[PDB]
Amino acid sequence: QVQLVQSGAEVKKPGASVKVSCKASGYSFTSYWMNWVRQAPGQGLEWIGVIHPSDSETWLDQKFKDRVTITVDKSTSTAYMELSSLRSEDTAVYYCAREHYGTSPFAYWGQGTLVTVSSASTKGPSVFPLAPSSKSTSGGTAALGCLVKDYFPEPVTVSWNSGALTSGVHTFPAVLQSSGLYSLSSVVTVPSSSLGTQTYICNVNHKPSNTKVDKKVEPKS
Amino acid sequence: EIVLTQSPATLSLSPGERATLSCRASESVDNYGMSFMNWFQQKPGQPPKLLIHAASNQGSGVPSRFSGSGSGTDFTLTISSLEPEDFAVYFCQQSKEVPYTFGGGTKVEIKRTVAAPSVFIFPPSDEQLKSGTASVVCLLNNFYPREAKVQWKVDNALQSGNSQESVTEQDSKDSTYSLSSTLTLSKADYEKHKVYACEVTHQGLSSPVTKSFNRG
Amino acid sequence: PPTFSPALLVVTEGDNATFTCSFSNTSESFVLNWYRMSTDKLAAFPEDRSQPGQDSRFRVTQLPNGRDFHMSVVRARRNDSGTYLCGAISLAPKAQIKESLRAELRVTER
Repeated sequence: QVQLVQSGAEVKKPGASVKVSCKASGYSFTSYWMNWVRQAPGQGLEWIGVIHPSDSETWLDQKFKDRVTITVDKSTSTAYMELSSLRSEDTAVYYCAREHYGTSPFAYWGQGTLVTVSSASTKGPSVFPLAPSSKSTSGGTAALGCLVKDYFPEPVTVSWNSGALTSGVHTFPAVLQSSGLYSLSSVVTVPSSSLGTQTYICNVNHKPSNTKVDKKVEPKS
Repeated sequence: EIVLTQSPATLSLSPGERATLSCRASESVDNYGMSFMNWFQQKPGQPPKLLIHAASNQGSGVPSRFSGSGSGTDFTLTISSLEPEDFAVYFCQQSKEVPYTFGGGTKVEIKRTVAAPSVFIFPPSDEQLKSGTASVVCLLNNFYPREAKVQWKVDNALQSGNSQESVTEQDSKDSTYSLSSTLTLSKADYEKHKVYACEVTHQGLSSPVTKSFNRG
Repeated sequence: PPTFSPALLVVTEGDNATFTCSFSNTSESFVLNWYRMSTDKLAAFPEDRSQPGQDSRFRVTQLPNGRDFHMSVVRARRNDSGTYLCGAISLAPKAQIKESLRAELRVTER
């Protein structure tokens, strides 16, 4: 089977360079063009360039001609893409993709490499309750949650009552604030009859900062 | 460069229905008696997968229900009977010339009956206020279809540029969406007005829903 | 570029006719097309997607030495007489063709 295995996720400061690997296996490396393509979060696909590994003939999209170097090492059947002078807008998943069927440049894809470009420092979140209130009820149902604010880099994980409550939970995708830090909320709908006797606690973990926070969420007096 | 325009932006269909996706090119894709148009499927967290090349031929292992057609500047991807695993984003891409270019994508999402959002508003916590910031959260829970409009009004002034929204992926059990809107103000700005309101517009609501609270 | 032989093939109406396209491929990404001059594509290798109820008299097959291909027409007709060639399609990286020299087919009565 044709396999393209890329290097791992990278976090880079603006101005830095990143060099992504794509290890090819299951076919003769020097016989097929290897392309590079990126995709910004929730965004469409952008070709970067292509290299033929036999002689390293390279064609780059004009947008990247002066910041990108595409190379190969034939001895390990690995293609590389080095992107220099990184900017916030370069945060993307970068893919290598191999041609096939004599017209399809993109026929086999690597799993992707996330490159996040940011000046932010590693920081755990602050966790704030979204209290259930008379303004958080519908019918016999109440909503409550936790606001997980100001952390970097992604991810955080959120559980409710140490995994005992999963029904009705929505943990939203994080948003990047103008401060450079991420924020997200996790909410859950419960019976309003439980609001006085059931304890509700959100369990927040951010692995990069070794932050673990358990926040009890209750109606406010 | 050859610019590809896909339409519609979204298709809302049920399993078993036919999906017809369009891709229009700014100039011809064709050469040598062939059509240089490729189609991909992409799911969250995964690379795209090729379904079609030379814009009716199949890639390896692609199910029979996927077919491509067209020539020149107008192309179509057809899924003749949708399966649950087909709800995805689909891209067209041309290989006639470099730079190789992609369309913007068409999301094929699961059709279900209209569901109005349940709207909830959350004031900032006392603990956050002590830190000098106020985040006000408006939750739109379990609604369909995805289109929704959330407006923040503070002492009946429409707000702009001080809020951010986040949306979940279609729920796997009930095929709804949920959305959060977070209004962020400094504590000093927050204490300058009294009424914080979230106004929600959605086709499942005959009248827009306002949820509000008085600071303090 | 591929070679296409024989330069002249003369057959009788109803007969089969077979040209040989020799192409030394460096990879499996290529499409080898058979054309007729008005170019009109007759067939390809690998074959294009099959469609029920659509049969073709023109076929391209790959011989076991991997270099040679047979371009075969069955039930040849008088109006099949004309000029033919094969071309290899590949990425340049742009889409590119490498055409063979032309060969002639003549289909005669009887």
